[PDB]
Amino acid sequence: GGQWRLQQGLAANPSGYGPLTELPDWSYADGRPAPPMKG
Amino acid sequence: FREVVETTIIEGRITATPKESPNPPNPSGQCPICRWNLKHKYNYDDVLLLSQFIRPHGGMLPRKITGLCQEEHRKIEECVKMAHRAGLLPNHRPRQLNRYLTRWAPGSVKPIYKKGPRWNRVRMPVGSPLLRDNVCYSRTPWKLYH
Amino acid sequence: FKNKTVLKKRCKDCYLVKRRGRWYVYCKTHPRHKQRQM
Amino acid sequence: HPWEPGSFRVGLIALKLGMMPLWTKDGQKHVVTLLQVQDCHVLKYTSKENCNGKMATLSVGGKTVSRFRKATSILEFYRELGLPPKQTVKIFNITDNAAIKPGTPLYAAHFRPGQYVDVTAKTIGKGFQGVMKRWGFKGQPATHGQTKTHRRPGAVATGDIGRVWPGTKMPGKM
Amino acid sequence: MTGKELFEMWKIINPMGLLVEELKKRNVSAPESRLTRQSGGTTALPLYFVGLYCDKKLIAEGPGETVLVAEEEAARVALRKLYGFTENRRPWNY
Amino acid sequence: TYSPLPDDYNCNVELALTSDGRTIVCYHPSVDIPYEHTKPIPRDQVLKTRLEEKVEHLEEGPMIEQLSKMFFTTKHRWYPHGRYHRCRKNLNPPKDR
Amino acid sequence: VKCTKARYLKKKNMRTLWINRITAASQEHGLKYPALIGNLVKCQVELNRKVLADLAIYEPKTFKSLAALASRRRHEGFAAALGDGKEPEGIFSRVVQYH
Amino acid sequence: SSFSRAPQQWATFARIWYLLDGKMQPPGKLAAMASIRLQGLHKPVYHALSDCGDHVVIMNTRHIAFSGNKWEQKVYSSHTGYPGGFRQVTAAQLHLRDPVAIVKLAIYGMLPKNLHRRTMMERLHLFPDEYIPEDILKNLVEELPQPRKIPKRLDEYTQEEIDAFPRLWTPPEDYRL
Amino acid sequence: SYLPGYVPKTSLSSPPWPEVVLPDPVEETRHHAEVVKKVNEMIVTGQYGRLFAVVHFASRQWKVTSEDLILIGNELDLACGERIRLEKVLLVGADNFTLLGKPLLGKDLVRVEATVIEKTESWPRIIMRFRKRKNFKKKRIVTTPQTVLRINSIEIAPCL
Ligand SMILES: [Mg+2]
Ligand SMILES: [Mg+2]
Ligand SMILES: [Mg+2]
Ligand SMILES: [Zn+2]
Ligand SMILES: [Zn+2]
Repeated sequence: GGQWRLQQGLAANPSGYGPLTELPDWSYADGRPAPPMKG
Repeated sequence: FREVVETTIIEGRITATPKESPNPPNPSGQCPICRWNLKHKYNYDDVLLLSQFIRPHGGMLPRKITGLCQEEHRKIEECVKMAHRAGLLPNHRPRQLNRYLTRWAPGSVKPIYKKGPRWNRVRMPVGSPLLRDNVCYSRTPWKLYH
Repeated sequence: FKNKTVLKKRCKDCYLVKRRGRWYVYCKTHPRHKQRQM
Repeated sequence: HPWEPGSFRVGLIALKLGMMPLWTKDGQKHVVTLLQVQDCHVLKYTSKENCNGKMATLSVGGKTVSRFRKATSILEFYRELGLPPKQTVKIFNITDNAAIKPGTPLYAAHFRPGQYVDVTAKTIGKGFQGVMKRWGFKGQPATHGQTKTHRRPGAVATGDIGRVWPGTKMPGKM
Repeated sequence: MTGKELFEMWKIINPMGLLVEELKKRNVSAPESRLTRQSGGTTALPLYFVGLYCDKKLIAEGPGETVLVAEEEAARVALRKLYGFTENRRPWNY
Repeated sequence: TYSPLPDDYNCNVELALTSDGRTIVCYHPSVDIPYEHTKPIPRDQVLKTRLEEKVEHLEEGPMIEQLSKMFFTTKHRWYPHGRYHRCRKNLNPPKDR
Repeated sequence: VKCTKARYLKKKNMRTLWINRITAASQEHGLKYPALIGNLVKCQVELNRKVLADLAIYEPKTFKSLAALASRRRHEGFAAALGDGKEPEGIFSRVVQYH
Repeated sequence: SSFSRAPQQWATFARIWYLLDGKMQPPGKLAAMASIRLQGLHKPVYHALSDCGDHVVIMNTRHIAFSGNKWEQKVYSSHTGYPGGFRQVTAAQLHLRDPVAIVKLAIYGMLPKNLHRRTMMERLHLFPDEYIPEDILKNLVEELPQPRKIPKRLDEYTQEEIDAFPRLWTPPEDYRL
Repeated sequence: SYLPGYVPKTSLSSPPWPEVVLPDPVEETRHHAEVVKKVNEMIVTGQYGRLFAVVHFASRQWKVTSEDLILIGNELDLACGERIRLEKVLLVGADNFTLLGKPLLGKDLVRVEATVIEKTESWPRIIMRFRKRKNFKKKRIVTTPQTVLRINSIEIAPCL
């Protein structure tokens, strides 16, 4: 669905510049922010 | 219509005739098909149309009488041939292998004993090239050669 | 009949007829004009 | 039942006794084979529905052999028909109007003179035989230089097909 | 007792009798076994889905190679549903 | 009057959107078989009833043809294998769930 | 060497297996695989083929809900294409925007 | 589903009998929807090593319909491996000798060219007419829908359909017709 | 009176697929509100058990349920036995309902909690290259670091 994602401006690969790839994967259960991911 | 009776006395009588249905949706059209908006929307199945344009014993009616354009008339002729071969006209008959979309006369094709290379392959024709411009209602075109 | 790629009517009585999937020239007055399509 | 056109009757099993001259009134010698009917008894009938095939059948058996040298199932079959064991049983495809009750004696006069018959038997076995006796091959010349090659097949095939075709006439049991 | 089924831990003999005893002790009509789904039958590998109905309302269903192993199974499914020890039940809170 | 899919074979799917539009809610309760759609469950005077214990031994050919017809397979499944493969097989296989 | 290259081949064959199972489940719901995949992406559902085959096998009511969602998205696309003007977008055809 | 381990496997990997009808139906479309189900490609638990095929029973294989001129143009080639044993028979000649051969050959050509093919072909059953054996008839679940819709001959149209279709042209009232 | 455009009923006059009328948006919006209210009340009452979720983690999508073990193909900078919150939940589902993110569900709506229980290595992987007749042959053995995490709880909250 790359052309549709480009038509909505949301990259073409869903692993590109969105919240699904750029938000942190996890956090401590108490609520502390995790260290930033390397990628 | 008109009939001729032989008893030796032969006489011609005029019988009742059908008329065109009252209001065509496109009155500016030139042949009966164009008028009734049927330019590319009829197949070999449409015997309720082919029956209107055939003779009682299976033959076609001539163009100067049906009013059909040459394109339509040839398309109707091929559709009627294919309907007769498929067996969809059981009461328009002269004087077991089930078929459909039969282009050629079944007694006049020879078997493909030597199919060629996959680049010059003897294909089997299916349907009629005259109905290429029929409406697809699909995203792959018609396959005229199998 | 004679096998021919181009069929030609050699009389006014020659008639072109397509039978058995092939065109043919038949003549009932001059049968030497019989021709078979190849 | 009476003979209707297009029917087919049973046949017999006969012992080949031998050969004899027979002269016809024109003065023509006509060698004949003597087939003696020993103890032909019809032994079984099978209907068209049971016999998966287009005709019914009637098993017929010939010479009387020894019970002591037969098998229990074959010996049990002959016990229920009340007949001594036979050597060979043959199946004769018959129409339904020609059914003869199992256990019935068949005789030489089932056939009549001036008639035409078909005779089937196993041929005389010649053992492993070469190409000259088994298939009429011409062989190779006797003299004129020939090495150990006089009754052998020549080429068995061609070089392009890297094999031997099935059914190639080669030496074997005759 | 984490990923184990009830009758893998608690061994029972006759689940239809246990099921009709529990239904009787809670004022419910006895379960009628009815053939819900069937594949094969003449074969050596049949599939039978037998459903247990109570007042023409389906309470359970079970599969098996025989109609009788399906009815035993359907009784076991009904017993698991009534006792609350089912597969889709809420997991333990640790 | 609109159903995206027919509602009579697995579940009764109802699709909805939240008011923010951020999440899709699907409600899918199971569809139960109707009783009207089910079927009912299918149903020596003097001597003892001796058990009819006969087992005819079939030779390898007829037995394999009988098994092939029973299970709708071919014969090669039922022919044996040799010692190399037989000792190659793992007789203590890994089991998960 | 075969072990080293069979890593690439394992990835390809596992994706082909997931696509085959998803095709089977979509055809059980009367849908085709390109329709399900494209219209879920249009619904902004970014489930991959591994978990879609997993839902086809172990959560069939969830999979029927997803096939219904893709069917609705396809019907809304068809309605928009035929309308061609400025009818409202369609309830499931709205796109949540991120900044 | 709260089933026990053994009945759950049995239910998941159980074998299903599907009924398909010929009668005015393209052989290769019958063969496509037959080979999918013989492979098990319609189950989402499919795997080439899970023996997940299903039984397919095809009826009225004598009444299949070929499109075009395939009845005289298609040729089934075979060779009895003796010299001179190359035989070529048209589709009509094979239909006249064996009424299930055409559908059988199309299904066989569509199955995967592996050693699981003849096992699937043993789970296929083909019958030339409406007769199916009683044991097979008592093993069926689901008659699949037919690929072609059957065009409906002219004498089969109801008078409502005939007078609903408009008369397109008016004939001259003096033509002999 | 045939309207301008009437095509008589032939096989190729009308599209072969059925005509579908979608619901009107107003009554459908109200129906959507009712469905959301029903599923929310189901969450409030607690008419569910054994939730599953689809969770994005380490470039991968995992369908997880409670008490499960997943093997992550890298180290994660957490000590063994450490409880973390899986945070990018694409889907959460139950018997009788399912909640779908676009593409990510709310962190006010779902929590996934996992515990690091193992930080290990993989078994040796052999990378061998070989090209014929060109003396080319190379062998490397690698061992990827790995982290087993247990899914502990999947909890949903009434927020629809
Ligand atoms: Mg000599
Ligand atoms: Mg020498
Ligand atoms: Mg010598
Ligand atoms: Zn015109
Ligand atoms: Zn001439």
